[PDB]
Amino acid sequence: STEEKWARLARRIAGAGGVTLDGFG
Amino acid sequence: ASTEEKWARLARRIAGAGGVTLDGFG
Amino acid sequence: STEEKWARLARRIAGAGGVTLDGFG
Amino acid sequence: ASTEEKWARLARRIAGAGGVTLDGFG
Amino acid sequence: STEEKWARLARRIAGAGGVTLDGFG
Amino acid sequence: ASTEEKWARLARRIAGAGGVTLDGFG
Amino acid sequence: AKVQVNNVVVLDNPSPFYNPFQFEITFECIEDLSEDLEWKIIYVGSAESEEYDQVLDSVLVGPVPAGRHMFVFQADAPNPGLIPDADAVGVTVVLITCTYRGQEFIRVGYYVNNEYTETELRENPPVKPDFSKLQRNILASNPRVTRFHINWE
Amino acid sequence: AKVQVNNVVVLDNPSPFYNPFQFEITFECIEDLSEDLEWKIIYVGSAESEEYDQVLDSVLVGPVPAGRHMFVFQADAPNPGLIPDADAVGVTVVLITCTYRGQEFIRVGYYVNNEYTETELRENPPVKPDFSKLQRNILASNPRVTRFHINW
Amino acid sequence: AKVQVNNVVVLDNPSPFYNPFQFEITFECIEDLSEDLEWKIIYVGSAESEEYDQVLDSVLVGPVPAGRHMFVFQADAPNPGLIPDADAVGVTVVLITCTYRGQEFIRVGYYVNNEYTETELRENPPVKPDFSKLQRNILASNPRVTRFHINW
Amino acid sequence: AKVQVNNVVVLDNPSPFYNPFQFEITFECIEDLSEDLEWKIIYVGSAESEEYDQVLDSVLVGPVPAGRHMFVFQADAPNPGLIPDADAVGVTVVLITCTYRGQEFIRVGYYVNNEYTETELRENPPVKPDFSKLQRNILASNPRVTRFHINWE
Amino acid sequence: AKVQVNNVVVLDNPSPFYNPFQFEITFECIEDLSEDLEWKIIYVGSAESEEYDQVLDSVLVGPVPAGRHMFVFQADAPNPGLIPDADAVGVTVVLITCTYRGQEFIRVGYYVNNEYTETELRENPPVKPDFSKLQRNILASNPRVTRFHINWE
Amino acid sequence: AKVQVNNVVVLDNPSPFYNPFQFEITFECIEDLSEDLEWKIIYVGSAESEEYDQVLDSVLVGPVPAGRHMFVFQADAPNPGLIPDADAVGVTVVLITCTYRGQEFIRVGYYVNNEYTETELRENPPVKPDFSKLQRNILASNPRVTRFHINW
Repeated sequence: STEEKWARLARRIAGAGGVTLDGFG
Repeated sequence: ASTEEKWARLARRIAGAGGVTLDGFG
Repeated sequence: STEEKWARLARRIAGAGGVTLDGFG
Repeated sequence: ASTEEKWARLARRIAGAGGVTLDGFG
Repeated sequence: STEEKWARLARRIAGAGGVTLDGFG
Repeated sequence: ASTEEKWARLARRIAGAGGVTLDGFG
Repeated sequence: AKVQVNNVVVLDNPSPFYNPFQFEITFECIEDLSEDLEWKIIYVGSAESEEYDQVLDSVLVGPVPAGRHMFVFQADAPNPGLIPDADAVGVTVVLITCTYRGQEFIRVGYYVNNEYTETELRENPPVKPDFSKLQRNILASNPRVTRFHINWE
Repeated sequence: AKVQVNNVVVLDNPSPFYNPFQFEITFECIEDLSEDLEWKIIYVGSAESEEYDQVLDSVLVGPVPAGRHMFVFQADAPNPGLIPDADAVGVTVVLITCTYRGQEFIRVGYYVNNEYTETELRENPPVKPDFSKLQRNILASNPRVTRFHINW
Repeated sequence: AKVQVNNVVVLDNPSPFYNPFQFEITFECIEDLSEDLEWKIIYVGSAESEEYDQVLDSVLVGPVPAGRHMFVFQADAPNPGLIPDADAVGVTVVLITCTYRGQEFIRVGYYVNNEYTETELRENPPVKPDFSKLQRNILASNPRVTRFHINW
Repeated sequence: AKVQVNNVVVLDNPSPFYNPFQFEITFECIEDLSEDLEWKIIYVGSAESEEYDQVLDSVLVGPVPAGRHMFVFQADAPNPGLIPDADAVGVTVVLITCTYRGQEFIRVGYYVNNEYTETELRENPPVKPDFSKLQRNILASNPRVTRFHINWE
Repeated sequence: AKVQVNNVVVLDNPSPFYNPFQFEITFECIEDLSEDLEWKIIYVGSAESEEYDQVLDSVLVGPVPAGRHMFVFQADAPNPGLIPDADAVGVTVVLITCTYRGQEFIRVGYYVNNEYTETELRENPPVKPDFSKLQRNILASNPRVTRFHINWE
Repeated sequence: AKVQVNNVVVLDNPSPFYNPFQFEITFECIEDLSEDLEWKIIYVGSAESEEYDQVLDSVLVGPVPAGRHMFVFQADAPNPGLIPDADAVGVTVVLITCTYRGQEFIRVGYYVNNEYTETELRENPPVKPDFSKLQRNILASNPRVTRFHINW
């Protein structure tokens, strides 16, 4: 699905075991 | 995809991850 | 589904990171 | 919903959460 | 599915909370 | 079952579990 | 844990949908607390989204000395205007939480069955729920009790 | 762990649905406990929802001195009026839990098969389950035992 | 936690889609902070992807002495050109986060309902959303508050 | 870990379904153990539910002094009356676990392929499995070994 | 953390698909580092599989004394021959990671939108992507920043 | 970590399916190891099940003194009789693992593409794979490297 694609890209961005935030900054 | 999946996605955005979410401060 | 509804209500009851038991007591 | 989902649900009830489930005491 | 069966057998082999490796050895 | 499920299965075999997977050594 | 919940007695159950919730709570304090305990009653208006939760009441109990304590926790009925039609009739959840210094250490959940008592309405439920005819029956025989590790300071 | 469960012997098995549960429990206490042990028998009325659990009996054992201990834990049958029709006939589970200081350290689970013994009932099961004709058969040969880490 | 968020009061609610967000935030500092607190307002433009987030405003508060503090946090409306058509009308969320030493310790989330107030628009919503006619209604009665453990 | 499993040799493999399991187990003890090691052989009768597991044998090994140790672990065949028809023919799992003071520290799993050897039965399997004609072939070339952190006291 | 990333400025954005990536990175070092920092630029060629990741460039920065540091990190365009046709047009991800002694402590991700600029090609995309006509637009207004606990030694 | 893997160079790539694997491995030892390092090459014969793994070779390296070390790790081709027909042609993975005191600290993974080089075979792949005509191409430009925390 289109949503599955988005979730897959988000997982690539986040990696695993960390805390993802919008910006630095 | 579904209406429920949208709700669950919004709930995940609200909660972030590794925290404890509660209703109110209170 | 009807089962998904039940699982959703059970998640609301339990919250997360705790140990849920039947009764106190 | 399915016959497998029923089995998995019963297995979750048996195990609870955060423990180590084994066959027997033994 | 046939894949679900394989995943179920793999879970029985691994148990939970450990590190599964091919061989001893 | 699907082409995506095959990819995810291969990625799980590559990563194992409880580690940190990176592209390269580097 | 410095605070242990011994029991929750569900009162005025079953009741018309518009009638208040009443719970008799018994708890033990192992040692004196300098701050207050915060109790809440939360009605889950919809299994589909936390957007529909309604905090029915919130209360500060304290300062709490060591020993056994009891209080009746009352809360007004949920607002029907915030309950989705698909969730109004059938089973939902009501929660009782307590925090110490903003940290939840206990959550008591009850399944709640909202049904018409008239054979007529039960068999043919109106599209727009008739809340004035709904009976709330909390399943008091099955409290679901969750405890969480917190920093008691 | 200050308490170790050595064995659970399932008694009066199989039995009519309305007959009581009976378990002989043996356990070992590594040192004297100052608090009580709380044992429960929990009947899962439905695989679909925890709403259908029936705590059949609950018992306080204590103070517990160090050494070997045995007791028969009995519990009345579940209430059929609280069991959904779709779950009545077939497989379900029964649990035995023990807490210390309100913390669950052991969970023993048994699969339970509820079936008719009458040929005509077995072949043509009524829409409304006939509990007076169901036989409960606990699968005693397969105890599923879960230990949890607690603060002793 | 060296910082505790006591309350968030939602102001100028409901409002036209193009009007600014306004929140009155009260917090307590348990001891003097040597570093700054960083607050953000984040608009989730789409439940389908984090690609559609709009950090609406970001503010540095500090040095923070021990005691009670209050401030009004304002933010301009989200850019409609970055919001997918399928997400524009209906429910979305807005977040308020605060970091200390680049570590998120609080996340306050509000469900936001964006709808037309005009009868003809409500009944027949245009394919291309008409943002000038949308009303934003933040569900202020239901703040969802998440605390995270950080290194203070 | 005070105990390390060096190898498991699968013996009398393949075999008729009704023949016993035989494993030669070699293990090393890093330091003397005051209590016993408990070994088990568990046959997974069904991938669909743990209800179908059969503990085929259980054995107490000890007191265990430091050094290398070997033993042949035998177990009777599973009871076919407890194996669902849908799972009888095809691949399943056999497990070897060891606990020290009730804690599992090692789990050795093998995939097991149960098949007819007759071309006839292989192509047209009977609805009711014919266990007397089934051959068990443990995939001994692929042991799946899992170790778990335990309190060695 | 001994290293804190203050900002990433995306340069030469948008650009033709074949043009290089250029990022201005500002970071602070809390205390002197004896070893090097390793930075990478990783292009996710496909949301469907990590098989399609391309490490575009890798750079060693160091020895790093305490204080604020800045550098321009450049990387050549991804190889189109390794990008699946189904993923070429539309949104993908570009990552910037940094490791200290083989451990990743920061990951900066950007959504990247690859699209034709010609109304013609946009409406009717060729089956075989035309990379010479694709424009890469990194969504620089939305950096997704992930930090990970590492052993700083 | 007392051992750090610096690089893996893939050699004799691409190759016929029946030809051996060859990897040049460079690693660094931070201090002298008293125990051996155990390296393995594991061929995933099927994405559908771990039942189809083939440990192609296993080697003991040690005692390992502090400093830089290099070795060529060779392994025979996988057995085609153990590879399911549906997995033979297309993408699979090969792993290189190293354990210390029986604890896996590094896993290096490579995607492997097995395809026919013959036009007629490529266009019309036989139902029964023709392994003598398959070419193995390890995707050496994309090593996927996983480190695990162990007790050194």
